[PDB]
Amino acid sequence: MTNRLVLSGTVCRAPLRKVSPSGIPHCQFVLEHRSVQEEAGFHRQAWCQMPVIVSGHENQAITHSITVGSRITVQGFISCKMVLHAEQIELI
Amino acid sequence: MTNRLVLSGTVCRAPLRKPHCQFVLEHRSVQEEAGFHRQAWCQMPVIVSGHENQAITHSITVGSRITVQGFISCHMVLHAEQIE
Repeated sequence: MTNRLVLSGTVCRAPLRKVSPSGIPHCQFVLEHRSVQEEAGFHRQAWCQMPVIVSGHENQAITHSITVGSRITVQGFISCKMVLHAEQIELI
Repeated sequence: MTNRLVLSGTVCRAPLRKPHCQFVLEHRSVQEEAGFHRQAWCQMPVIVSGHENQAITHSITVGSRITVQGFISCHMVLHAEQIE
């Protein structure tokens, strides 16, 4: 059932944008995550460069406010090379 | 900042107790996207460290259906905090 990733980070690659023949807009960028996480009582650095895709009309708008350096939080499902398919985007 | 993955799947690689247990989780689901249903698939390496989750771990065998929660890190692996 469950497949949900919430990941904050800094955009390290600006949105590449395109539209399919059928008229579906797609936007792809990369989210660089860095943080300290707790695991079994010890602090450890977590790092990931996560490709993000925003598909469909409904979330394209906010995307135009995202550039390299933008701090955001993306919520969505992962699909595998791994990509995070954005369902929600929060501008930090 | 936020780093939280909740993933359900089937164990495709039997847990090897290395102090941490490591295995691979195969996920397959149908997800909704841009008006359409799109299948999603991943084979996620999972690491469970913490004696709290070591009883459940050693029951798990390939084919077991579990739900895991934790943070992701790229060496990509899921460092599991909880596992049902």
